[PDB]
Amino acid sequence: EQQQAKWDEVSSTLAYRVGRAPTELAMQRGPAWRTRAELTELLYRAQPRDARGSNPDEVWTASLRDAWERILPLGSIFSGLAIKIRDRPGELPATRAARVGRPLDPLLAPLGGGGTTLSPATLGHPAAAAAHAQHVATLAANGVMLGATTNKPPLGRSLSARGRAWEDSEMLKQRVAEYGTRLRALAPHDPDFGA
Amino acid sequence: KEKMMMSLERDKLAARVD
Amino acid sequence: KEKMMMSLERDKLAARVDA
Amino acid sequence: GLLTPDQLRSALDRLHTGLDAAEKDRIVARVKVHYMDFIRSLES
Amino acid sequence: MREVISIHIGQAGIQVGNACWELYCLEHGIQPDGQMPDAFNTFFSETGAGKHVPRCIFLDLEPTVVDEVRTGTYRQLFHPEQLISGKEDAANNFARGHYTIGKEIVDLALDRIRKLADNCTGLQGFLVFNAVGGGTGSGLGSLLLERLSVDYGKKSKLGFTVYPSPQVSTAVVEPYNSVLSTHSLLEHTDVAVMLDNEAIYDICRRSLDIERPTYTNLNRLIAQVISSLTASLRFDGALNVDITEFQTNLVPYPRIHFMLSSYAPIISAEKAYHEQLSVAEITNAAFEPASMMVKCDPRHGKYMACCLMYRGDVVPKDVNASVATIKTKRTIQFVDWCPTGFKCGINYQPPTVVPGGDLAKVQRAVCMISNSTAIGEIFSRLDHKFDLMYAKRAFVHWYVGEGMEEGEFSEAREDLAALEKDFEEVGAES
Amino acid sequence: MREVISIHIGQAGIQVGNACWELYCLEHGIQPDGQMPDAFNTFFSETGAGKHVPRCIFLDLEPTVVDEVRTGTYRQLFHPEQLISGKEDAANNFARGHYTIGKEIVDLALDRIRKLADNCTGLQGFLVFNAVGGGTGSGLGSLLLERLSVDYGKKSKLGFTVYPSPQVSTAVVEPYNSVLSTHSLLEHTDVAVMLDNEAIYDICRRSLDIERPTYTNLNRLIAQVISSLTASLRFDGALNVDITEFQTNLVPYPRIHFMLSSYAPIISAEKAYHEQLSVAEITNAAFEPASMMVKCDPRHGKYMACCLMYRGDVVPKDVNASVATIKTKRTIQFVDWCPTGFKCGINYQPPTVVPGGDLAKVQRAVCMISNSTAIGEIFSRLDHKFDLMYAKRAFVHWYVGEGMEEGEFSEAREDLAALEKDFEEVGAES
Amino acid sequence: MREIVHIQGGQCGNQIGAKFWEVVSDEHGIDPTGTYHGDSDLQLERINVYFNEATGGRYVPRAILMDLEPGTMDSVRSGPYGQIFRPDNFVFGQTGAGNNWAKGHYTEGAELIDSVLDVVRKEAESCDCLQGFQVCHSLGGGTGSGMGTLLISKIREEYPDRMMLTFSVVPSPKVSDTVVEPYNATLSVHQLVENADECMVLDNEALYDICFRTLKLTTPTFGDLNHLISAVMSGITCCLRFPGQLNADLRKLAVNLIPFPRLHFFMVGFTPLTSRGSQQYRALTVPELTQQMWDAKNMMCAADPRHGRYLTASALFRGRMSTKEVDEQMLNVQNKNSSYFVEWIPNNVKSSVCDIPPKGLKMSATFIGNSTAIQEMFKRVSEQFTAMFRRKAFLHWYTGEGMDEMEFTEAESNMNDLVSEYQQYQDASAE
Amino acid sequence: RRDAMLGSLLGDVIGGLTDPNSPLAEAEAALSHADKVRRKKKESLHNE
Ligand SMILES: Nc1nc2c(ncn2[C@@H]2O[C@H](COP(=O)(O)OP(=O)(O)OP(=O)(O)O)[C@@H](O)[C@H]2O)c(=O)[nH]1
Ligand SMILES: Nc1nc2c(ncn2[C@@H]2O[C@H](COP(=O)(O)OP(=O)(O)OP(=O)(O)O)[C@@H](O)[C@H]2O)c(=O)[nH]1
Ligand SMILES: Nc1nc2c(ncn2[C@@H]2O[C@H](COP(=O)(O)OP(=O)(O)O)[C@@H](O)[C@H]2O)c(=O)[nH]1
Ligand SMILES: [Mg+2]
Ligand SMILES: [Mg+2]
Repeated sequence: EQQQAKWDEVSSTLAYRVGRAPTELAMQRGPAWRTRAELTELLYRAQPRDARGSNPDEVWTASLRDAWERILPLGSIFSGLAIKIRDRPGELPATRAARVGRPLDPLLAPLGGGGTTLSPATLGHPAAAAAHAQHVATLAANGVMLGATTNKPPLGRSLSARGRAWEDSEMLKQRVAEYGTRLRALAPHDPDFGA
Repeated sequence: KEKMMMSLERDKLAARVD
Repeated sequence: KEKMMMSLERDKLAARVDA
Repeated sequence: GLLTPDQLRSALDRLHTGLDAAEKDRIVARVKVHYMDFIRSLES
Repeated sequence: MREVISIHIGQAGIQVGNACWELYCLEHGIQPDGQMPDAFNTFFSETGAGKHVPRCIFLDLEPTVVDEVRTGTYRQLFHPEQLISGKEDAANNFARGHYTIGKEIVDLALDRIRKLADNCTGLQGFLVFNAVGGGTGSGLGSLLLERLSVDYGKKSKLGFTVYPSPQVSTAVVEPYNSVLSTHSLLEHTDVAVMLDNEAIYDICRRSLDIERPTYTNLNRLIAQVISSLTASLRFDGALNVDITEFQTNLVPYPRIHFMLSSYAPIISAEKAYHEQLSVAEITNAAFEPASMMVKCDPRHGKYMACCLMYRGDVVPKDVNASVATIKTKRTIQFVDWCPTGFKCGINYQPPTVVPGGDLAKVQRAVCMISNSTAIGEIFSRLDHKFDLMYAKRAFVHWYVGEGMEEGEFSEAREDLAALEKDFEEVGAES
Repeated sequence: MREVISIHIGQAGIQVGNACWELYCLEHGIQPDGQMPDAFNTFFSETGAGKHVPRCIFLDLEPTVVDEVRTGTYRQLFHPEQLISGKEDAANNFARGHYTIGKEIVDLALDRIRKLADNCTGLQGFLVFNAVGGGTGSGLGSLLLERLSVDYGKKSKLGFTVYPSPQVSTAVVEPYNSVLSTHSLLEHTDVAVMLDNEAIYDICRRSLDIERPTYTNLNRLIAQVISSLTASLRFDGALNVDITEFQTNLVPYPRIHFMLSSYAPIISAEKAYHEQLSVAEITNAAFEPASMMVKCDPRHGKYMACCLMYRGDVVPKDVNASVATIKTKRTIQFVDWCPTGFKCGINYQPPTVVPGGDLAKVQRAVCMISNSTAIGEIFSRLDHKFDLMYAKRAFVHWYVGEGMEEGEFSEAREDLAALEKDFEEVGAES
Repeated sequence: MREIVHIQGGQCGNQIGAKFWEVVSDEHGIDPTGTYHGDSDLQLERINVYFNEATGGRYVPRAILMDLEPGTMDSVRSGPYGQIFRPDNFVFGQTGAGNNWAKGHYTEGAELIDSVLDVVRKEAESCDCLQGFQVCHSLGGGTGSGMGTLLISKIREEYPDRMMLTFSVVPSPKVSDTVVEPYNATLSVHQLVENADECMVLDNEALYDICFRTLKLTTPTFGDLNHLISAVMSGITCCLRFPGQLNADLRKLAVNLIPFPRLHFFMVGFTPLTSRGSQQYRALTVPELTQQMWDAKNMMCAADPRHGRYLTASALFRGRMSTKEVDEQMLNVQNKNSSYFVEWIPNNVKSSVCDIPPKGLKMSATFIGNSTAIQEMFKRVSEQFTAMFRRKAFLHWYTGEGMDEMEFTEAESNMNDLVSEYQQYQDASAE
Repeated sequence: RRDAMLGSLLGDVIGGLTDPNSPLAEAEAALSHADKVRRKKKESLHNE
């Protein structure tokens, strides 16, 4: 808690020094990278066989028996080394199956607990993206021009603020939609980490 | 419109056979 | 397809009328 | 574009005519020699 | 096994790759026929009976630079299906490369990326070569890197982007295609190394003592940088420094991942014999602002994290003694929160020299990839360049008619301010 | 001794069989004269002092194409009266080939089959070659299949017949002749292999890079399919397939025996060296929809039974590996009651190339022949062609006059419609 | 895989196109008969851009000759390099417009446009994918002006995704060939401003100035004017037909030179022009080429570049040249006179390098300049128009073809919209 | 299912041709207004 108070005061001083919101700061992008890592790992372990890889040796020699291991040789046959690749499809590894979020850091309170969401509707940052879409639709309907003057520099909001981060991509949206059923087979429920 | 008239003629002829 | 199938049905049933 | 008969034979071999030696000799003999008239003779 | 896949996008991507793949052939002895007369397994894949093919795809909408390779001296090296071509170019239009024309060819691009990834055992990363100031190099590269992040997770992306210079550039619409590409190269690329055109012209003019060099001489010593940063996988050395070391040591915050590049010994044949290639000399010369491949003044900013890639007969002590003098010098300023700034990789092979090349055969070399806050000054040059052109909305209807809405410029410019406000956030002392 | 009588009917069968028997001379080294300068006994009959005559008849009502073989490059190969000609052709008329001008020549043709059957020690099967779009292939083909079923009971028949295409056909009354040939194609042919004309136009255009192909180019790789089918009888291999092996491994039902065909490695002369041919790589191309010999969409149906023939240096490991990938590809769908789905026959003879042929020298090959429910789409569009033609009794006075009744159109359509009912219900989920 | 459709309208278009087609064919190696005689294979790699395959290796051009008189059809056919054209593309009339814009567009235009648009459509579908459309015509005639700009209008709706490039001459103030030159020019510009996506502008008196000053010809013949225009049009498409260090097709030139779709008019110039007596004294180096390129005397328009501020510029360089001496000259020419360049467009100059120089010169350069000096040229045509229009002289010859004076007033007004737009962006400033 | 899709798509296609609330009708109104104002501007310019 000494370090948490120190981090809060460093974030506040940095935010006032540079001119942006504390959640907008670059120091607080840890959970975004964490949920990005979780989405990538769940996607890789929940891809079909052909999206994972159509290697004729790999698929066949992994599926030769109930055990899934492939021997990758290294070096000559005289002094040879073996890589024992174990990869069971449709299941995350025991040391990798974890969906981690933080319910105690207050900067993720609008997100309701920064965590991994596998539904396409709540994928990424939906509320800020909807607010920005409403704002740009209202500005377009009002007919105002925004880049008219060079004397006014734009305010520096982040991709997570505009809903244009990596997680909010339409291409993850369609990929999760098309792999959604086996994604829910691997991961049963997306938890709401707020409470 | 051609199908319905021909179907009416078909089962009319079936009843005629009966 | 349906129209031609029932047309052939009509023709073969009209063969029954001739006898 | 003047060609020699052995060059024409090797050109037919590269073009994969499928002919043997006797028929290649007859085809190159029915036309140094230019190449466009050889094209015309085979073309018509 | 260590195995990389390189992607070359746009007319700058192939022409750098033409100079790149000239060098990797000589490093492993691969002939242009494709036949060697175990270390080659990274950039080459053995095929059938003694034939090695590159692990690369040359994709460009314009067919002019692609079929030049097909009719060039390397017509047997590359797989013909790897060289992906198109009918018409993006024609210096980011909207054409990302919405209209780039949708049809990106499906065929991922069909061979999937084929290349399946054949090789262990991927180590991605090496993208493109120019963000063009149409295909930015627009089609924005779509391609967007595929690779959403499909190939946890595998690092090494970005080598040719970037516009404020002093001179060779297109009117350089501000638009570079600003619009900034969103793609922020979220998707894990490691982005910048390159600038006429900053490396001054390398040839001053160091190589050549007054009128061209793109061919420009890209050869780009390949010196590319080969030196990847040389640790191919050949054994004192400190084996792999691809994943770059992502874990050169970026503290996940969106400020922009780094510089500098090759220390850049000397001609006749200057090589007089000058003594000391390790303390080349390390001092590498950290000199003149030797950077992008226009930055490191005196203006502070170093964030530095990676040093040594080659040749470098003992592990002279690397330590030279870099200890680097920290003592006042003109090299490091950021306050990073006391441990250097990453040293020592390899055991001198750099190869191509026949006819400008560079001489040197015993030792240094390729430094360094993160600095002076890199934000490059984007400030493009900032006022974009806003002055966007004020009157010139050259906009080309982008609007090719699928894009007029609003896309607004969040693209305002995304660039997020990059600028990040650099002078991390540069602020606490 | 494994040995097959092949019969060719109609103008399509002769030109297909001309390129078929051109190929068969090359595997066994037979000269065009007929003299060799124990594998040859399957197709060629040893006669006296080093003379090998084919086990074939060329029956056709039109003498304009039989004499071209008689005056062509292969005059001395054939027996003088195995090639059976006639006075007048059927000229797109099933009535002519079946009732009026077929009766005189069918008795002469059946006399040659009895003498060919006496020469052969153990007869293995018959292969027919005809076009259902023409009069002779439909009419004379139907009567011979009617007669040979009665005289030679329980003997295997493999039907290699050419169907009209939905887009391209060379006459007007193909739909009439095709549906009449269908009534004898079901009951009297134990296996029918689907073949189409302009499906091979797409194969020659996109794979062989031939912009303007003719019928001669089509018949050479139709010959490559049938030669790969019968290659297991002639040559020793790791896993052998017989003519009777196909039937009890591919057709589950008496009324379902139509099946597709695909020959996977198709490369022109100049594309041979740069391409890499792996066992699973070509097998991926075998199941591609564009690489099929007919215009079916296998995604619409389900692969209900399948078979594979391999030639050349293919290990039995890689066939078991490549089948495993195809089974778990989502694009290719199997019927639910067929857990195992394949037959794998590996021959140790690489495919021979015709001198001057379009195909290049390939080490390994696939002859994928599979039974699917998507073949009902071929019978559907062809039936619609007959549907929109028979509606107002067009081109019927020809068929009524010389022998056929009106009521046999009713039986042919009803038998075809019952076949469509069977293809839909067998592929239905249980 | 990129094709350019060439169409020649009028006596001016046919004479320029005949001189042009003998240059590009000599560059690619096509002889007058039509076969190939090139020494290198680089000339053979890209022939489909300007030619079509034929039986026996003949290379018929993608050219369509149209005119309302048969007189100039015999001249292009009987001239050298005139047998190469297809006889089917030689569409012609018999009446002749007689330098009347209404006759070439309303009365006898419609009986010839339906014929030629069938000829254009059959060759447009023959190629795999078009790159743009190229037209050579005039603004003073009736057979190339009224009929030529009608086809430019008609081809626009049929192919709106393709580029329009017009190489059209304008009436000159100092030298006049026809009494009704401004009437045809005012109405041709109104058609050209909305339909054509790019407009390369030429004029006779500036070509006569270049043939007299830079070439020192005491008697510049009528064909020597067309040779300079011929050298330009090969230089614009120099990158489609050959490889290069920096590539720039027609659309890349379009996106770099057109900031707003109405400002598509360009002033053009061909760089290495020197008299034969002064040939051996000149240094053919890229610092020396750039000095001639930006000179006012080398411009092929009546526009003075000193008067008008340059909006955007394009330089298509040909030859084995170092890439820094390409663009360090472009940076130097911007900074030496910053008052002659637009401030609100940074990097006004576009550069492109091709590695195949034209025949006879080891280096070459073609300059395309989008400047607000070109609105000065339209002022004189507007000045000669309203001198004639307020008295309605020579107007009953135009109203007899069904064309009302309603079209005359709006055609003048859109030219006034063009010069008002160029003047407005000229006085435009930052912030 | 095929008949329901059939009825929906014929309904949309045929009703868009005559419906005053159709996007086709909206486009026709916009283009008619454009042509009318263009002709009126041309006539007024000539009169002036
Ligand atoms: N370092 C380096 N940069 C190059 C080279 N060639 C071109 N460039 C850069 O690329 C720009 C030229 O446009 P490109 O980005 O290559 O065009 P493109 O990627 O093909 O996009 P499109 O032309 O629209 O298809 C120039 O401004 C250069 O900065 C080269 O050989 N070396
Ligand atoms: N694939 C292929 N099809 C052929 C060939 N020759 C003919 N055909 C097809 O045969 C159809 C016409 O029937 P044919 O077999 O030629 O003639 P026919 O059945 O013998 O009838 P007649 O000529 O009157 O005796 C055409 O539609 C062609 O598609 C061939 O050599 N190869
Ligand atoms: N530069 C150049 N100008 C030409 C040429 N031929 C005609 N002109 C110009 O075209 C103008 C007359 O156009 P005209 O021939 O009557 O057009 P047409 O009626 O459509 O044939 C004159 O002012 C000439 O200067 C030529 O070959 N070169
Ligand atoms: Mg390009
Ligand atoms: Mg016949």
